[PDB]
Order: sequence, then structure tokens, then C-alpha cells
Amino acid sequence: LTEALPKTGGRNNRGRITSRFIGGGHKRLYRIIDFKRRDKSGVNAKVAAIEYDPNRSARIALLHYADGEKRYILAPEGLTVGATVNAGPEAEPKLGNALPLRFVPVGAVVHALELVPGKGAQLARSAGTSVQVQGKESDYVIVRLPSGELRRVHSECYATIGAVGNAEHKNIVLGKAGRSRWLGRKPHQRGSAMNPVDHPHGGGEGRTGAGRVPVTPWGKPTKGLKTRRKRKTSDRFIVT
Amino acid sequence: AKHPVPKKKTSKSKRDMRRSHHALTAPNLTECPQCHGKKLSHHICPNCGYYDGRQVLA
RNA sequence: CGAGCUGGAGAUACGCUUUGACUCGGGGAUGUCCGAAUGGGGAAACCCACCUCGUAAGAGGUAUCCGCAAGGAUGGGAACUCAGGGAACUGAAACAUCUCAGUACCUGAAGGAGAAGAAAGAGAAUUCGAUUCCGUUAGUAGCGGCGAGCGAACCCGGAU
RNA sequence: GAAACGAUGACUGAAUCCGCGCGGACCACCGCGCAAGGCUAAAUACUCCCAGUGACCGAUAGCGCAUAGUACCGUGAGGG
RNA sequence: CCCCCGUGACAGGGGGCGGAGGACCGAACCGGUGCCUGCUGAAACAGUCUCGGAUGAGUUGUGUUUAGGAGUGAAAAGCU
RNA sequence: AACGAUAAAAGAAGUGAGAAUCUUCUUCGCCGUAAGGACAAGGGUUCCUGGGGAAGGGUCGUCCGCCCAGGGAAAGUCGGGACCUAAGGUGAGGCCGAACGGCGCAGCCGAUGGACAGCAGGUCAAGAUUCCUGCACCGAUCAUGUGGAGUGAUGGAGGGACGCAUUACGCUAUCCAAUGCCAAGCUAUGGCUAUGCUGGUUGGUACGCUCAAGGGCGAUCGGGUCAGAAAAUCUACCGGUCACAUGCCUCAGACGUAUCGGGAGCUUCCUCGGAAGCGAAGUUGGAAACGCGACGGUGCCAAGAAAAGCUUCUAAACGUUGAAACAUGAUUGCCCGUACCGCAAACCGACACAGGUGUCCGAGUGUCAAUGCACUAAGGCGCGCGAGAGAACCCUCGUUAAGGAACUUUGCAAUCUCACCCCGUAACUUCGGAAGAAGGGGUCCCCACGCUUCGCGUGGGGCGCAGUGAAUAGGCCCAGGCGACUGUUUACCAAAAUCACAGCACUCUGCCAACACGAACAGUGGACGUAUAGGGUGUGACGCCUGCCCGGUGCCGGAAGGUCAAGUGGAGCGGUGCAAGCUGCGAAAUGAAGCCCCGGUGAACGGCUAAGGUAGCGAAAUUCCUUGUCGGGUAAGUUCCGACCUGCACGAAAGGCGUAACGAUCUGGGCGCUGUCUCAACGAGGGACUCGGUGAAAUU
Ligand SMILES: [Mg+2]
Ligand SMILES: [Mg+2]
Ligand SMILES: [Mg+2]
Ligand SMILES: [Mg+2]
Ligand SMILES: [Mg+2]
Ligand SMILES: [Mg+2]
Ligand SMILES: [Mg+2]
Ligand SMILES: [Mg+2]
Ligand SMILES: [Mg+2]
Repeated sequence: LTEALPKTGGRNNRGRITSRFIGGGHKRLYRIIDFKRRDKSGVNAKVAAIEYDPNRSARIALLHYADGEKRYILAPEGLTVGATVNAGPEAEPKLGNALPLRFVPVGAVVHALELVPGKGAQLARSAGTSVQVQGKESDYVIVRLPSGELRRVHSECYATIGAVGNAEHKNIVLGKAGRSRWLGRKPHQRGSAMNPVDHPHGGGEGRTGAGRVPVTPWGKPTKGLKTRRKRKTSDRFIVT
Repeated sequence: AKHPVPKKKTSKSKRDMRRSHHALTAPNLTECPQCHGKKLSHHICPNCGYYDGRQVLA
């Protein structure tokens, strides 16, 4: 427990509620976690400890740089306490090392990957995830994202060797209700158990099931949502 | 509501046929044997306090 | 201005008035705190500062916007004026055009008035000749699910 | 609507006297006027305030108020 | 966590000790299930008896935020 | 009719024009985790004193929370402000916007939280950590001495910084006992005679090689450039050195001495009852916090504010003759709140309303325990109409012959049960549970004996009808529907089979994500997250499962060709003029998405012509005919259980079938008990009736 900014609940913006549900809590805090990890490249550090922190589902490594400063950094599946972390293109592609893709061996399974030089990590970071490399092209690398997708990425971007783990939300069965309350307000409210007024799947004497749409009028099963833009060219194989 | 309720205002008359029975009976005062003021039979004379002798204080 | 005055108050006491009170006119001087409010905070009238002038008491400045600078602006006005935005009931015996209306309401700006104004005009006489207002033309020309219904201008008279 | 002209958000984009606009699509002819700078009394409107008047009222009338937006009601706007 | 017994795939069972739980009984507290009462009420929704919950998705104070076709809603078209 | 809870009241005495209703005394009764006490908020003067006697006070009133007048409230340290920051509010300069205006970093405002200097008493009619008395502490400013030198920021670091449950040890507040101590007297009814009875039985401060559990702890040297923007004699990291034990540092509290106060009562005057002066003892034993020691120990996951004060550290800086710091004096101390009510006739409820209100204190005895239950201290109060009567009927209670659910829509209601020991306890089961299952026994008093003590066991004895002897205080069981479960809901007729839920499934979403709020290429929420994530929809523990039909609609993908907008493209047609020219109309082809079209997809709409019901269940909460038919239980069953099947109109995630456990759920049965009932009776209290006081309503 140490050196972290305070987090405050809030499930809606300026005026009213925006992202339904979510209201419970516990008071959790925020721990600034190094993602971009460049200003520190060129300095070795050791796993002082792996603390378990919320707002993440992902162990947290408390690294210490020769500089003297500490910096929490996601903990990949494997690092024990006391090992070594080193940033900068000059780094043995091992667990915890952060080295851009250009310098990353094909078939190498890494996470914490960015999408644009800096602004921190972005892909592969949530509890146990693995984005492996496919095979450099020109300036961009082909990689496989946890959703089974293929995106070019200019190898200019660092990455962390290895895959996160923090065990696995597989046996975590949240027991009975109220565990969800240890986190977010009573989940989903069956709009089919509301009123013609309140939502599309309202009324009906008895029990319904027609039209299939979201709280508003769109459709939820198999209706595309992404639009026509840039990244679009920079992408390969959305479906599946 | 106020369930039973009257069907019509009652005559000033009717209303009086009624009260033909509310007339007080004046006491039947007796005259105290001593101070001679009037008294209430079987009670003590409030003016002298007697009832043969003087029971109540002056 | 000349016997009275001492507010409404209807009371007592003290008093003040020709070196003319009082009252009426007309200028000054005082004018705590809040309020655009503007030293800073503030759930109005409270709470806290600072710099300068200084006997200390006490005085004064300390807001933002235009401008060297004087100096101007922020606020408030019953209705009237123009502007930006602009309903519906209702009618059409229903209703979507259309009507009710660009009315009601909101907002901005302004003054005692505004707005408008000195013609790339109106008109059919090779006429009038800034703008505005009243009369008339006329409910005519025309607009209109050519339905409900809406409705000019020129000329001519008059304010100026 | 055959529907001109005025206006403007969006694209465009002219001339200048043997020049320019319009006169209800459009053309010629005929005709009236010169746009893209400006300021301007006066007659016009209203009425918080003031005076005068009234085939206006005269106290359940007349303003809500012979005075009070008070008492009273409302968290409040507000009503009164 | 510490001791004793057991074995054919089977386990576990036992004693200490620990102190878990949208665990149990139950008062404050939160609720309001059934009956009577009360309906010109003590009360514009209550009382008595009875009952539900009782470390939990718990109960509550202060400050603060969301509103009208709008907010809020463990969802009755409920509350505002 | 009512006079606002059935916590009662009696007498005496006093005042007065007049008193059930005011005051005094003496009794009675009610509350006592409160109907006592202290605040908060809210209200304001309601507080105190003297008057008053219209109206208000459900009745009187000589009285009052009402009317009149006067008085009362006192803080360097208690709360707040001149200090801090959270949500949130605001916001120069910035981002947006038809207007008004909408957002927004720093900064600022903003407690309900942080920080911070006092205690013990006395006492006005009415105030008190505010006034007095005693002793104390904090800051500030000056003087004096000491000192002998730096002082050290709107900056760095350290720190303030923080959860839930459970738990060891020491202690206190506080409470209990005694042939302890002090004080006062008296005692009689039969006795006691004091080893009886009543009452009191220490708070602050200062010192003490005194006792004392518990609690806290690295310092130092150096290294490195890459860290704290920078700087550092600070902080972090690296390593060296001693960091067993320990050791220190600190002491909750106790004890002793001193001293200051208080202390049951005593005495005196008295204008009637206060005033004044004085004063004893302070023991041993026992219990004990939700507090103190302390930011203690262990365990747990859902993983538990910020900011200033503070500590150290430099920058800059004036200064190293006169510094910072300590001490001893002195002077100094601002604004606001502090009365009274405050779980209630003083606040919210139109009423002095049976309601609503946050926090704290909350004694004793008995009872495993307790903030339960009974009685009761302190203290507070008998509820602002009263008296009689003793009928009908109504409400709230007590008992009830014989019977025992015959009542009735339903055992609705009301009984029975009812605590704590011991013994004993089924099906079924996810092996937890079903269980407090079911059933049976004990329970008081004395004495001896032994025990771990309060307490308890063993034996003997005793008394009653009866011994959790009075109050608190489960009725039990079989079977079925529904829902798994705890939970949630129609404030004021529905609590449930509703909703939610853990679990499952489909699908969308590549991150300025899908999605949503918004005037807005602003801002923001999703998320300071990133696909084992977030959104949406449906299903709803667990278990075995979950079929057939993509014709139609939708969704995805395919995609030749057909069709389709503006626009591009200018022929063809017409106008005017003399003419050049200027002007109307208007194709071919070409031209986006989409629509037609091809295939696909059911835990998509949906159906069982595109197919026709795999399993499982079945007259079921989904069956019409219907009280179907047989069986069950009953003397007798339209209901209920089990089968069958002819499923009017079951059926597999609008989920099918089952399932331990759970239910103020719904249904049927049984045991026990009972006034539910055959039939009601008697009794009680509170109305109803009567008299005195006050005195409505709907209706007409
Ligand atoms: Mg008259
Ligand atoms: Mg007036
Ligand atoms: Mg109970
Ligand atoms: Mg229960
Ligand atoms: Mg009586
Ligand atoms: Mg069944
Ligand atoms: Mg249920
Ligand atoms: Mg429940
Ligand atoms: Mg009477």
C-alpha cells in the first residue's frame, strides 16, 4: 500500500446518468501505472514486490529503477519478486522487458502493446492477455490481438515481453449476488420486465419476446456498429 | 361519510314541541330555624352552619 | 412668509420663535451597511486583507471592459420602439396546407420616443419626386386544400 | 404557381457609357433610376408621474387596497 | 494450523484448536405480514396484539448532484 | 356527539370576589434504556422577577408555554471564523454556443472530515471550561541574560493517511459486599438492643532511586548517474558497518507525601423559609466499557479521502560585531454563538395533534447472558373536564360444564407450545443440512459431602395443587404448486409465482471503442478502463438436458445482372429581334447508398403452406365438455394426492423435466389445544345512561 492518487466513484456526466447501472463501490484508490515506459528506457530495475490492486484484474509489479524512483508496472504472467526489468531497445527480450516491435522476434507473445508511440500501453493489459507478433512488414508489424484480429502497428512502439495473467477469471465465480455489489450496482434490468413507456421490450400482458432491440431503437444481435474511418485501412479481419 | 343525517330542517315549532320538557324545577327551599335564611332540606344552612347545633364553621 | 411652531397620533414634560421660527420655493453640505456593487470571500445588509495619507481616532484606493489621455461601459425603468428566437389551443363543424401568428412568450439593444429616411423608387402621366402618420382608394387587384379564410398599392385628400 | 424583385446559408462570380438595374417568366422596342459609405429634425407611439374634466363608481361599487400587496396560504415561483 | 487411523481410483474419518457466514434466536434500529380497532379519526393511512430483517445488496446524519416528455426506478407507469 | 391514549387518586391547610381544577404539606399510583439526563437541528425570548386576568388553554382557573413591564445571556484555550481540504460549487487567462448562455486547468468557496493552548470548584431569581476563587497552558510583541552562530522558502522529501471481522494483556469511569472507617440518633408493635437500622466512605494539581502492563524504535559511512524540474549537509535505490537477546525511549494507571476543592451532616438567625459559618472517615475484598493503554495481535478481501499544521532540506536572500534557540520578567489576546424548549404542549405535523426527529449518558436487585423481562434509585410524571350509575348494545380483557373444527370460503380468531439443563431425534440430501426435528425427563427449599468458583454434582430431608412457581417466553407433523437461495416492490386496498440474483447463452465494441448526455468538429460519462473489458438482450443455484422447420421478417455475407438522386452531358423542340445575341423547355448515356436477387443464421421474430413435436411432463397455476375414469384418505370429498390418457388450446434457454435447503407464498391432510361452533353464561374494565361545565358535523 503506497504512493497512489485517490479515485472517486461517479457513473454519469454533467447532467444525468449516461452509462446505466454501476453505483456500488468500496472506496478503492488509483495507482499511477507506467505504460508508455520510455523516459526510463536505459535503466535496469528489480521486482520489489507484486501487490494486488483493483480497477484492473492484473497483478501489479512495484519496480525500482537505479534512479531511485519507483514506478508501478503491470505484472506479466511469470515474474517472481526480485527479478530484473530493463527498458530501452537494448534489452534481452525476456519477461518484463520492454522493447519495441521492430526488435521483437516473430512468434513472440507480448502484451502492454501501444498503438501510437507513447501515450502509454493500450492493447493487451487486462487479466491474462496475449498479443503475439505475426511478421514485420515495412514500418508496421502484423500482430494478433486477443480478439483474434490483425492490425498493422508501426514497430516504432515499445511492448512488454510476455502475457499478463493475474490468474484467471475462470474459477472466480463471484459466488452469489452482492459480490457484484462489492463492485457495480445491481446489474442489468430486464427491459422485458418494464413498461411500453420505459423501454421497447415493455408491456405485453404476461411474458413477451418480439423485435429484439436495445433500450433505444437499434438492435443488439449481429448489427454492426463500427463506422467508416482511418484505422479502417490500418486493420485486417474484423469479423471473428 | 356522515352516514345517517337528517332529511329536513326541523320547524322552529317542531324544535320546540321537543324542548317542552327542559324546564328546571326550582329548589324547594326551607327556612333555617336559627338565622332564618332559606336552606336546603337535609343539608346544612350555608349561612349559620347549623343542623340543630352549629356543625360547619361560621 | 409674517405667529406661530414643537410630524401622522390624537400625550406629558422640555422648549424653540422679528438679531422672524414654522412652512413653501431654490441651490449646498452630511449621507452607516447592502444592492450593477466593483478590495477578496459571501448562503444581501455580513466576515477577512492590503497599500497610501495620518494625532491616533479617522481619510482614501484597491472590479472587469474600450481607449496615450480625458473620458465612456456594466444596473434599473409601467407601457411604447427595433432586433435575434418564436408556440399551441383554436378555425377549417375531423385533419396533415393553410388558419390562430409571426400574436403569446424568451432574449438583446435604445430613447423619450423610436423606427424610417433623401431613389439602382413608385407609376403608365414620356407623372410624382426622402421617411413616417390619419383619410380614401377597397375589402377593389390578387392570394387560397382557389376550402376555411387572408388581403395590397398607385392616384386623391390631410398632419408635417 | 408561367412567378418577378427583394433577402441570404452554400457553391460560384460581371461590367463601367457607343456603362449598369429595374419596369413580374422571356425578347426587342419604349420608359423610370444610377446600387455595393454615412448622419438627419418634424408630424407617429405609449403612458410610472402631474393637472383638468366626466348623462364614471361611491364601499359585495370603484384599483387588490377609503390602503395592504399587509394578514393570511405556499419549500418556492406564486396567491392574496 | 497441530496431532492419531486408513487404504482395492476412489475418498476421507477423528481429536484439538481456530473463528468463517448476503449463518441462526433476538432488542435498539430498519420493515409492515394477519386480525381487531379507528374512517365527521388521537392520526389526510395510525394503534394494540402478531410478524419479517437483525454485519448486510445493512440502517442513519451533514453537505451535494439529477426534473417535466424530463429525472429516478432491484421496475408498480412506482416516486419526483 | 365529543372534551384527544383506562399511568388512578385522597385528605388537610392556604390564597381569593369566586376554585375539583392555583400554592403548601402528607400519602397514593405511573415511567425508570425511560414518560430521567446532555446536545443537534429547528424555534425564539418561549428563560427569571413582579404584575395581569379579555381572548388562547377542548372544562374551572385566583394559574400557564398566554397579556404587560423590567431583568437575564460575559470565554486567548468550548464550536465556528481570521487555517486545511472532499463531493460539489466557482473559475483570470482557454474550449463551445441564435440570444440568454453551455463547459473549463490553476486558483478559490465549500464539513459532515483534518488541525489546534485549561482543569478543579463556587455561585445571581435567571449565565458559566465564558464571571469569582486556586493553580495551568498557547501565541504574539518588548526588555534582560545565556548564546555564541546563520536564518532557512508560494520548491523537494518525510509525515499527516485512515478498511472489515475477531482477539491477548494491564487499567480506569463506574458498580457491588463487609462485625472495615466516620456521623446522626432511635429504638417500643412479639423480638433486637447492636456484631441492629440510615447515611457518607475523594476530585485537581506538584514532587516522589515507588510500583507498573502495554506500547515505539535503526544510526551511520559511503556509491552511482540515469530519480525527486533545479539545488541539497534532505529523500529513494545500491552496498559496508552493529542492528540475537537486548537495549533503550514512553509510561495507561496505581501507590506515598503535600496541597487546593469537595465532603454526610452540625450550628445560628429568620421577615418562613432561605441566608450565613463550620466539617468527620475516606479500608479490605470483588466486578467492570462500546473508553484509556496503543497507529497492540491474528485473520480476511470486496483491497479501504485530500489538504494544511508539522519534521527535515535547499533556492533566493539580508546577515556571519549585534543570528536561530532557551529561560526570566512584562504587555497582549479580535469577530460570531453561548438564556429557554430540544423524542417535544416550545422543532415538522392547520390544533398545548396517541405520529415523525440525528447523537451521547442511561443506576440497583433478581433472571446463563443482555440496552430483554419484572420491581425500583436519582429524577420525572398522574397525560387541562368532573361526578354518579352499573341496563340494552360496542370495544379491550379473565374464567367456563360436556363435546372438541361439528364453525367456516379458510381452525379467520383465540388457545395449546413457550426459557435453560440432560437424554433422544425420520424421510430426503449438493452430506452443510433437514433439527429446537419428532418424543421424554429435570427446574423450589434445607443439610452434608466433594467439585474450578459465582455457581455445580452426589446423597438424605422438607413444603404446596403447582417449584423458568409471578413478567419476558417455538404449537408440531405428512404431502403437493410456484420460485432455487438472502434480498426487492405497488409512500395512502396487491410483498407475491413480481423484480433482482449467482450461473448460462447470443451479439456488438479496437479504443478519441461500441454506447449514452449535450445548442457544441465544447465538454463528459463509459474508463484514468482496453476484449478473460465494456455495451446490449434474453435466461436464471445445481442436475440430466434443450429436438424438428430458415418459406416469410430481421441480421450477416455474397453480389452478375434489373431498377434508382443530385450532378455530368448536349442533341431535339419553342420564344424575341433585323441582326449578332439573349432567353424558355428538354433526351441518350453516364451517376451513391439502397430495393429486387443468391446463400446463410433459431439461447433471432417465429412456426411445429418451410417443416411438421426428439426427450420430458400431461384434465397440470396451462382442459372446454368436467365434480373425466380408476385408486387413495373420509361415515360421506366438485377440493387434494397417484395413475391413465381423449394434451378443446403442454414442451424444451417467451427454456423442458427434477431437485436438498430457504418462504409473513399458495393448496390438501393429520396430532395437540381451544368459546370457531353446539348455545352460551358469569365476571372485569372503557363507552353508552344521569347531573354540573364547554359544545361541533354531514344534511336541510
Ligand atoms: Mg353602507
Ligand atoms: Mg393603497
Ligand atoms: Mg420475534
Ligand atoms: Mg423467523
Ligand atoms: Mg365518568
Ligand atoms: Mg405435484
Ligand atoms: Mg421467492
Ligand atoms: Mg425474503
Ligand atoms: Mg352535559
